[PDB]
Amino acid sequence: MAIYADNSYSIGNTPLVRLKHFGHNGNVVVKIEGRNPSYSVKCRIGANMVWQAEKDGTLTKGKEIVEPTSGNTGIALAYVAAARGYKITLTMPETMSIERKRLLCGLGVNLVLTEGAKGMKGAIAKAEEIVASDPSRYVMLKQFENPANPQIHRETTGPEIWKDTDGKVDVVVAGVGTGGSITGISRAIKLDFGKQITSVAVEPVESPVISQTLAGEEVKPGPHKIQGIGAGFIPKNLDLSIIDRVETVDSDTALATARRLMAEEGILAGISSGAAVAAADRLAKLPEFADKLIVVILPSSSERYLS
Amino acid sequence: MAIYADNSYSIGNTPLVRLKHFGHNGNVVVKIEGRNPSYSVKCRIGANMVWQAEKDGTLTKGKEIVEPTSGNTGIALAYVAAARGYKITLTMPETMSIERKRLLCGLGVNLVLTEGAKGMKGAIAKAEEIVASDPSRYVMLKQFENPANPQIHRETTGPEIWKDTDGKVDVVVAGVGTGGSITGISRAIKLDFGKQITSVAVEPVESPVISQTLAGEEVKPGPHKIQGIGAGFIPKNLDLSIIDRVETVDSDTALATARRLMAEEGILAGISSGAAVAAADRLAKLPEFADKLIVVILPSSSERYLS
Repeated sequence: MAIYADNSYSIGNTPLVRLKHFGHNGNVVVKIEGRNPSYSVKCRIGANMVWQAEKDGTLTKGKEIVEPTSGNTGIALAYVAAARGYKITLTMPETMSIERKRLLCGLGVNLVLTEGAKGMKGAIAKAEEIVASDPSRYVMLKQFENPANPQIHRETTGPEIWKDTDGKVDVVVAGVGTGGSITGISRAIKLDFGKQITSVAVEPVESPVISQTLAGEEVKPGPHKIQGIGAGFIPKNLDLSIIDRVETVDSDTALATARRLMAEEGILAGISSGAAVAAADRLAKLPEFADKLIVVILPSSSERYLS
Repeated sequence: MAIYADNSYSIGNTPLVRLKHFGHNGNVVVKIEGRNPSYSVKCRIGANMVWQAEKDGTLTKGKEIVEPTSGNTGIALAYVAAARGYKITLTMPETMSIERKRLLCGLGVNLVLTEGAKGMKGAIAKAEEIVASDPSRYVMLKQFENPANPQIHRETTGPEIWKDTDGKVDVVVAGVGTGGSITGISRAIKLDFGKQITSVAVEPVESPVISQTLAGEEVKPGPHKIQGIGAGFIPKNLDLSIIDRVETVDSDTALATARRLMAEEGILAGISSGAAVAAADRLAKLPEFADKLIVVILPSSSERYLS
């Protein structure tokens, strides 16, 4: 049959490509979630959070979705909302890019601009204000804590890795934003397939809150350029129990790495993709991981060389 | 196994999505070549033209690729060249967008800027000049006439349509730039699978050179905004013998249609996608095509709502 009823259903079955200038004897393979509706991993959780809300009764015909993300999740939710016919409001700082404004508005989003000076705090507060005004009408899917986030990764992303590696995957390397990808993928491979792999979270050296937490050191978030990761706290959808190792990468190296993916491998991937690869490459060049297959999530694609 | 040796190999197996606000009782299904390396159909011919040149001996290690396209084919060739380790020169008018300049340079292209005032004529002439200077060194793959163009479409795109429609496809609708997609797809379904479908070329009303030619009318190309199609002549890779029908669409409607794909279906597709859909919708709403499955190629994706 092989026909999809709407674009939300077309998520996943992402590539898997072997790198020739990273790792050791091609030990590093990279996913390419860029190959998705909306061109990011977030298409997966955008789909499943909506689907789950439907099954659960929390989202019905007539209720409206409100979230404050103006990142890849917004575009995911925007596409899904268009595909499934829901009104969405997204709240943004007024100082967000016209490109993203135009894109979200083009997708049929009711865009609500908040005070530049209040930043993301402003947008989040206003989203909660809107919901408070009529809860029976508005639904916020809360990506940092919604279980349907890691669940989609356990049911799709993880099995796809297992399947396309003939169960040979030894290591999974994934930057943490909401923590959903690493969490769901790890549960799939470790619990459902029963292979005791090494799960590796990646985070900015500028904001190493996972490493600080685990080291029992003071948590000290910080500014960084690795868009998509390093939220500055531990999300509820990051399952600390399934993480084996945490690697930090700096913004500069992440940027250089993303450039090399493009110029040396011909893969057009976002800064966070560069962060994850830089981390994977470092472990791939330890003798202990010489005979091991390392799979790296490239969360997004870049429509613009960060140059 | 399911691991790719480089990004050139990962082409194709594109979606297939059913539209809810076009056609009649979901008779229109849309491909989504946007789901490709470089985010366009051109990834297919970028891959195969290089591969074929390798097999044929025309492209070896050390020879360099030169083409004048600064459109989707360039990005395809740029990605393939990066993935396979070839030098590429692309010639462009000096007045091309910084975004595309930055993107191509980011992919490792040797970018050669030609006189704004000479336009595409300038860039094409300069590419030929470069080849003339050392033929033993430079290879121009010539997308309008290179057989490896429609060949890839016959071996992949076409079979994918056949396969994902359980052989139920009745009509194929495709805008013509080089003519490769319509040609290769039609040969596959008509000659290899033996189903006598209706093959429909689409072209701008502003530059209806296929329709003028077939009507024995004077060929009169013209300016238009439907980026990717209506080259203003009959390419050698457009096989007139496999075309059943030619539909014209205007730039305005193409633009409106691409907007509706985004807002009503949640599919982010280029202006040419809008052109092809507008044409498909019109035929889909004839009683004669009421019980027929119409498959439309969406050649590209748009990173920017044309708004």
